Amino acid sequence: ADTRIGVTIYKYDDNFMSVVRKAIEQDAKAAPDVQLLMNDSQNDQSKQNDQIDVLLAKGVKALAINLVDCAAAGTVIEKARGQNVPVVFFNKEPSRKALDSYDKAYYVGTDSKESGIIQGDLIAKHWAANQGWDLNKDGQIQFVLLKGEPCHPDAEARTTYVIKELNDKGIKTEQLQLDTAMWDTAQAKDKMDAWLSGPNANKIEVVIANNDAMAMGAVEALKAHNKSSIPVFGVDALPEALALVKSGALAGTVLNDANNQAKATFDLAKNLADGKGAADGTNWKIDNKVVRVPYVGVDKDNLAEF
Ligand SMILES: OC[C@H]1O[C@@H](O)[C@H](O)[C@@H](O)[C@@H]1O
Ligand SMILES: [Ca+2]
Repeated sequence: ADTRIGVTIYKYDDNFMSVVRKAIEQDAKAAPDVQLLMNDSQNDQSKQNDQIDVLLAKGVKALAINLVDCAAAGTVIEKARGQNVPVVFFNKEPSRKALDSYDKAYYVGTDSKESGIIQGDLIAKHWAANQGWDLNKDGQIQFVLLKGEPCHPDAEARTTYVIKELNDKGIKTEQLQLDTAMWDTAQAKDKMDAWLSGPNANKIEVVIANNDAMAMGAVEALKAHNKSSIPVFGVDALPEALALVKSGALAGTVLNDANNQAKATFDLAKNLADGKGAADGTNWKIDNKVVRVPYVGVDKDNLAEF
């Protein structure tokens, strides 16, 4: 009797997707006529592909798919199409072409560039309020940047737009180091430690991370080098990160609204499973099959709101 919805999470121990997956499990458990079949793809698209085959064998009436491979939507769509099963992609955004190739494909996520713009504005505000951060007193921000996984739309947009926004405001920037840490805390700690062991160590004025997990790794490397005075900025507003905004270990972040992305994903998947319009009975705004949930800047000054 219960409507089965298959869900794949690209990697369960991704800090942000852990918040999302626990929220969507809660949403489903609050709803009686639904059974969620949850899968950890263990950061391997081949594993996810096999999981989708199994979910289809089990007759799920909708799929909610958080891709491993940024470009794998077409592969997933062709599996789903064979059984007329709708697919709500979430958090890793397929191409416009992929979404348009299947009348039952949808996406729930964010306007990726917005998070870069907000982060840049946040840095600009704090830079202006903390001119002691300009260690070499040249009027430019000497920064290092910890990038997410290449090709992930959030990594690409946050990396491009944080710097564009600063520069557009009239703040010149100098990139001292930039590398991916693949969204991961331990990789970011190791990378930041390398940078703090290299010739630019002393010159680094601001650490910019594409997410909070990498920001937290940087914070722990700075602590080990007795350089916690160097500001670090993140994205996601993870609970662990907000505690660092409060303690002063993290200068700022940006809410990536996991609870509403989870709810929208669930709501659309359940409507589609039921053969209804994707947004029926909800306030979600679907624009060409996409729901985007706003980001919100967070620092000590507005922390009491969160
Ligand atoms: O796809 C996973 C990534 O999604 C991004 O939107 C989040 O900001 C990251 O923390 C996360 O690692
Ligand atoms: Ca400077």
